[PDB]
Amino acid sequence: CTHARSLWRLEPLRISWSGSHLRWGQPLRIRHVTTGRYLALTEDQGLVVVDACKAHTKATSFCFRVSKEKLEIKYGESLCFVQHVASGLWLTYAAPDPKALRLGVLKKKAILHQEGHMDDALFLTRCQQEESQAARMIHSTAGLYNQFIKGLDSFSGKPRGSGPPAGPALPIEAVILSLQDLIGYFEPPSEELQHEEKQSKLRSLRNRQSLFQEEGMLSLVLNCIDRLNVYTTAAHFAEYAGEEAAESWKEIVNLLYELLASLIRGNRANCALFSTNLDWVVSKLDRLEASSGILEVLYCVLIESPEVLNIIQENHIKSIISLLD
Amino acid sequence: YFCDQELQHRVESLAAFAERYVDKLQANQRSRYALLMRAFTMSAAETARRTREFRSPPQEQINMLLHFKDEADEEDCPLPEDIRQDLQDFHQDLLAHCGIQKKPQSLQELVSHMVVRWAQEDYVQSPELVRAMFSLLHRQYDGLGELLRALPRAYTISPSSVEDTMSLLECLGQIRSLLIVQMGPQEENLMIQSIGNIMNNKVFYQHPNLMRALGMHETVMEVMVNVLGGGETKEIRFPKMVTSCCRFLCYFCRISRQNQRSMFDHLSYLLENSGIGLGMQGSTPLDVAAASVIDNNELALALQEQDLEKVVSYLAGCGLQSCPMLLAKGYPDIGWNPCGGERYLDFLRFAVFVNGESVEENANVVVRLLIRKPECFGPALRGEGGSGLLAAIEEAIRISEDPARDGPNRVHLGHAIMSFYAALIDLLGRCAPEMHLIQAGKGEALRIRAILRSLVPLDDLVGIISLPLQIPTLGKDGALVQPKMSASFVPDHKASMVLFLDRVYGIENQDFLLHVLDVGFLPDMRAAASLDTATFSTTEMALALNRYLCLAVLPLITKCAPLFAGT
Amino acid sequence: GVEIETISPGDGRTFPKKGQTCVVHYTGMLQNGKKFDSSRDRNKPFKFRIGKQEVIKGFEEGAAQMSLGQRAKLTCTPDVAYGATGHPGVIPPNATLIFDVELLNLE
Amino acid sequence: RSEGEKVRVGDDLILVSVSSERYLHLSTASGELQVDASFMQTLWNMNP
Amino acid sequence: TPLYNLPTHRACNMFLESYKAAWILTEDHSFEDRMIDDLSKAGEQEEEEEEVEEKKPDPLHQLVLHFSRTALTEKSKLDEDYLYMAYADIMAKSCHLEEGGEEEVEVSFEEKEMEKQRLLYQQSRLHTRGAAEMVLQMISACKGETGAMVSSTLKLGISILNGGNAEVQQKMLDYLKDKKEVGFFQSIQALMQTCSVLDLNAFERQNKAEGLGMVNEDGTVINRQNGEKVMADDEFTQDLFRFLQLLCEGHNNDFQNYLRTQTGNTTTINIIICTVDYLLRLQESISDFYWYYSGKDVIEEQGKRNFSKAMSVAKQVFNSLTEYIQGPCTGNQQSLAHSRLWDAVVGFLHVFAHMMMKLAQDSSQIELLKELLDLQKD
Amino acid sequence: LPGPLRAGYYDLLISIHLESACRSRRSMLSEYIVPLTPETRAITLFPPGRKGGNARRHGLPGVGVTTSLRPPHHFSPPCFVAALPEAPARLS
Repeated sequence: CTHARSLWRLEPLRISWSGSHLRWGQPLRIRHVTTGRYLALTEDQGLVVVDACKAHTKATSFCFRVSKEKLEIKYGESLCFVQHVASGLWLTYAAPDPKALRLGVLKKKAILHQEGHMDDALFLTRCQQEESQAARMIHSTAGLYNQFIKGLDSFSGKPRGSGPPAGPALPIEAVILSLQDLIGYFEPPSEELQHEEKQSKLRSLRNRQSLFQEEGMLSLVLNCIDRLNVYTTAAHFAEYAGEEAAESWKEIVNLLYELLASLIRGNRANCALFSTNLDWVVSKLDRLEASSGILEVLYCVLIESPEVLNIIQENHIKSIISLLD
Repeated sequence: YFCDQELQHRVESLAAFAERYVDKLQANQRSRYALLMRAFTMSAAETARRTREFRSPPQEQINMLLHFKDEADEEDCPLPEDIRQDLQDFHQDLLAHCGIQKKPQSLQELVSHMVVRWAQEDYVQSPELVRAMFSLLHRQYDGLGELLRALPRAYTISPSSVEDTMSLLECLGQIRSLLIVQMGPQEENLMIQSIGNIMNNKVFYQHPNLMRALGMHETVMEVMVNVLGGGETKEIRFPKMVTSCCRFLCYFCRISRQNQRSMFDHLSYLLENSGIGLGMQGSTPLDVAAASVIDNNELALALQEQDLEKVVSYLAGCGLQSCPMLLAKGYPDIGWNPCGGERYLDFLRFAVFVNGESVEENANVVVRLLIRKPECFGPALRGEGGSGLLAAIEEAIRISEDPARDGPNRVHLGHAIMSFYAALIDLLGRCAPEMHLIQAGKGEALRIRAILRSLVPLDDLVGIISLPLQIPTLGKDGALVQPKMSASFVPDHKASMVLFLDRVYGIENQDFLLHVLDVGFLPDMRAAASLDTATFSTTEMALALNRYLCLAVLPLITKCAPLFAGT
Repeated sequence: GVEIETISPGDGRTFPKKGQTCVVHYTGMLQNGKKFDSSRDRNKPFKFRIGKQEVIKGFEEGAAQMSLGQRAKLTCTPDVAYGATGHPGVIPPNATLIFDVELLNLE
Repeated sequence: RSEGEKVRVGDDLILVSVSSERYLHLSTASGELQVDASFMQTLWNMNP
Repeated sequence: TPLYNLPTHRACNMFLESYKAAWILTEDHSFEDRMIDDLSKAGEQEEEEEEVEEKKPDPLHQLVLHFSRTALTEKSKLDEDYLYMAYADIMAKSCHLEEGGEEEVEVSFEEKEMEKQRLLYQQSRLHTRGAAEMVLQMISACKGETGAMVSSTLKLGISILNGGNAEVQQKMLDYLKDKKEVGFFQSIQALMQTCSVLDLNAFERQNKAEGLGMVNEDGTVINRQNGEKVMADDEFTQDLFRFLQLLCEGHNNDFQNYLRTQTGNTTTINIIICTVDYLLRLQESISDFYWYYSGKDVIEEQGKRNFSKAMSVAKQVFNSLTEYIQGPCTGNQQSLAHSRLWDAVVGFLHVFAHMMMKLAQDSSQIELLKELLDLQKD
Repeated sequence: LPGPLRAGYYDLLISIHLESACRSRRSMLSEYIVPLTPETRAITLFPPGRKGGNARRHGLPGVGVTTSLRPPHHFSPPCFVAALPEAPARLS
């Protein structure tokens, strides 16, 4: 429930009634906020989320009917039976699958069946503006970082050779601005604030950090760091990518490390996620680029995780001493 | 620190007056006893004093002696007025010391004026400073309350035991210092050594009250929590640590019933932490729970239905899935772990049978949960399969017979199956209602009895009673071929069988009495008479057969002796 | 292979027994010049009786080999003393030890 | 639903005997649907 | 069995135990009012801070702010704090002295008003310093976990709210509306769910244990006194409903409507409906107790104590409901009209009729019959 | 000496010389066990001054005779020339 995956934007088919109160039976598109896809139909399962290109009125048009009877909507304290406008199938829960029963969580697959059940009615509940904004930045940041990853992989393994490394250039300015904006967004509350205000802003920061971590932005940031740290130096990154690309490779690496430190700041779960990647941070400690950044990442992990301290080994300690010597 | 020293002085003075006043009151009570024995003329006063002062527990009579503080109760006590005034004067001294009753004259006034002065001087910002300052203020303003809280920890030790008391204190300090240390090999070994030294110390069993007052039963429970935090994830860590911690705690429960009460107070954690993979062998949280519940009736009544539900859930899990440790060992997959099933069945046995009697409420709750979850009964008693207890027993015998299916201290799956069925049937038999309840005809008693009667059939029970057992015979070359212990059928199975038989189907007719006599009883008599000779009398299985005889089937014969008339 | 060096002469007359206590005020010192055990600045006339192997055998042999009141330099081999990180942290692995030993009294 | 609440019409119910402490059950393992009070539940949605 | 033959150390231990039980515990020392007054004295800080409007807090105010900051600390659970228990008890009794009064001669109007004003001043000495905010923060921070911490917090809140006084009621309402947090009301709902009702299995088990009896290692205690499993935390649930009654006392419809629906908050919990649910469970448990004892000719003393305790708890719940609906609070009246209160009422009426008949037949149960009539009056 | 260095050296002395014994004694100070000794029977609530001023006169805190059983402090000499030797845990 707290996960951003549960958030669904409701875009009516008519732009005029976008802000007007929702009608029972009004055609409308349900959209996943985090992934940007649209709930729709297909010939291979009952209903799945598809791309905006495939989101046609023949597929995405859903309407909240009052009940199963053949032919306004209150935010909570009411019940709505979802039905696709054209097909007429109702949004019902699949019968309890034995494999899902063996699994800990039920996780019922949604299926469109015309013979709906008696628990197909929903309790629509609005999420807060903070969570909505967080989901929207998650979507945009995921898009930008995926574009960056695809570009890095495109020129990876092929030298520049006095020629364009790839057709689509990397969105370097967009990535740098997004990194700076995310660092400012995860900026910790100042100690000059009062006790209650500081703790409330700390709580908001913790839940935003948990949202991003459980969505997987931390893993994608780590993947971008891996892609950039494949190359040893800005000269090597100019040998493969463009020189204008390698102009700010140092800045992108430093901002990525600072963003990772901000994401893992003060979160027990986020620092425990790096129990497997202790070898990763320790091996990247000696890197000249963002040495302070990786040292700060290690410091945050060690101060906010006991498990990593349980699984520190002598080679890790020797590498930390190699940082001194 | 200065106020701690002041409180220590207070309790030490209280102990000094304790010594002096018990001396004076003991002399006075002895002289009172002599005078009462001399005075045979005062019949009513002699009877009252003998019943109250001299036929009461020591704590009760010392309460009666010290009850003169109330002004109205100035005549019930037999103490002299001088002794009353001495204790009263010490009470006034203690109040004056605690401050009950310009420039400060004592530590209390100094600390009070100091704290108020700083807090009025400035809005201090350090939270630790605020907490310490106000804790000092509260201790200074509640001097009587601080001593009231400290006196539970106060204890008076005989001067002859001081060396062992210091040794126990050093071992306690070692364990408390190792508490904050993360667990490791050397720390585990030092904890083993300290626990062993504490157990071998005579003060451990000499003074259970001092034992609880020091209260490192909670410390070794903290050791349990710390080690089991890592033990629950993946496999158990430091099984020797777990075994020694129950060694100490389980023996601590066996020491005294008050220790048993204090350990039963924390029963919920032990049952939640008890698992098959955790306690796959040795001294376990299930063992400390069994020690805290066994041989005690008030605690058995205080047993929680949620705890019973949890252990029934573990029994259901044992019935559902096979032992992962056994699968790792490589023995054939059974589909259920009989060792864990038998351990939880034994815990339920100790829960539902105490002091040689069957507790009605716990028996009813346990049989209710058992029939709510039919998978707890095992594959034999499952409704759909209908394998039959007797057929399953024969299957287990052939499983122990064939080496390939019986092979991968040593785990024997056939005997594990037999022991699981024996433990389940024993639990049902001791959950059966009392004969008094059956004769009274209570609806719940007859209902539970009928449920057990439907659960277990007569023919399977008489068959397993009549089940033939192999016999240790001397070989042709002179090698005594004895059955393998814990691998072959054991007489404890038949013991639980006949215990269920006489607790649910109490033999009332001579036809079925003589039927089971010719089925299983008389063959057992022939086997024991044959084993009587000293060539095979020393064998452990024959000794266990004799135990089975005298403890299970011989009392049934003594009970049914009047029914044997007219044969 | 403890190496005797006579820094300052002593009695040259009274030498330790197996079973005689020696109070020594030594200055443990590494090959590179880093002390590790200054019993003199700790004010410790360390009492040890010769021949009982409570002390590293190189230092004990050097103390028995020296006479009372004779200040001497003991160059103890890492084999003869602390072969593998004796008192880890104090002594590096495989390092020769220099001890500035004098016998306060031969008891 | 929870115990102590009035039973709704058409609501699934679990009829349990008080004598045998066994649930009314629809057994179909024999090939023919039969009624029998046994130790596993069956949702009898008795309706008026 | 004699005492002179006992070893000296064991006699000393028993003497310490008896002296603790019958002399130290029986002695009563009153330091709470004096210590609270000394803490509330500002001293000379206001004398040197006359020119500064934002004066430094007095020692009691600093104590309150420290407790509030430990409440506001973001923690998984509110851990036990013996310092807070002691201080909450001290403040609660300091404002509870005047509430308690510190054939029968009647009190004059002047005496009643003087007692009320001294009670108001003793409550001012805490709520002008943040006591109401403290109790709301710790009730929210307990996360609906029953314990001595929330028990002491509720006791302090009751002692502050005694008399249903408008200043502390308004301060609590303003703090709740300003913070717009659901923690307080969800903790109240969780505590309501974790409250207990009459348990007949526990009654039978307690009776069997009492008939059984036991012995002790030091001395001997036959029929050892143990915790009353029947009507556990009865004082705690009485304090909870008394705290709600004091919140809604004075017909303060703002707090009444806030308890009905939490406007501004993202989630609303209807404490009136929670009270209805708990009263329903209590009604069912008392009915089951009646069906148990109806076969019995005479109620035993254990059963009489259980009836008295459960019926006092019922009296507290009825008073809480009456303080909910007292005044023209149409929303509360409609909610209680349409949420199962009639069913609970029919159950209570059946119990009242049959207990009335039986306790009229039995002469020795006059006290229980009078308490029954009082509960029927409520 | 500078402030940070002075504090570091002070707490370093405390940690390497007094920390373990201090912690052990601090943990043991919670319980108050006392034997039957002539010292114990000589312990009095108030100092026996036998004077008007000495009446109801509290003595100095922490200066009286303590008979509560406290395990003695254990210390080992820090010598690194004796041959270093399961091995028991070292002392402070």
